[PDB]
Order: sequence, then C-alpha cells, then structure tokens
Amino acid sequence: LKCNKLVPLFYKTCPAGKNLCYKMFMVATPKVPVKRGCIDVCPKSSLLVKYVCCNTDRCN
Repeated sequence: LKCNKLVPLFYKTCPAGKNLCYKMFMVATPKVPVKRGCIDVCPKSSLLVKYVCCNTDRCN
C-alpha cells in the first residue's frame, strides 16, 4: 500500500511496515495537519488532535 506524506516527498509504501495510512491534525484552534503516515492501528484523538486513517490506497 502507499499513501502521501507532507515532508520529504509525495507518497510512501507501507506494505510490510504497516497496513493503514492515517492523518493527525490539531484542533486547539486553527485545524492543522501535523502527521500523516502508515500505522497498524488508529489511536484516538483526545483534546487537541484527531487522526484519519484509510485502507483503500491513495485515499490518504
């Protein structure tokens, strides 16, 4: 599988490394994307950050 990061490139493959592609923004005020990579489990927002994972391919 492969998603899109925000730092040093465009997409990334996480076939054996992980299985899903999640995002991590912060809502403390100005919604803002902070991290988007590949994980085998989506944790769970909390009070200042939410996360959006996907397992379809490119949907991230």
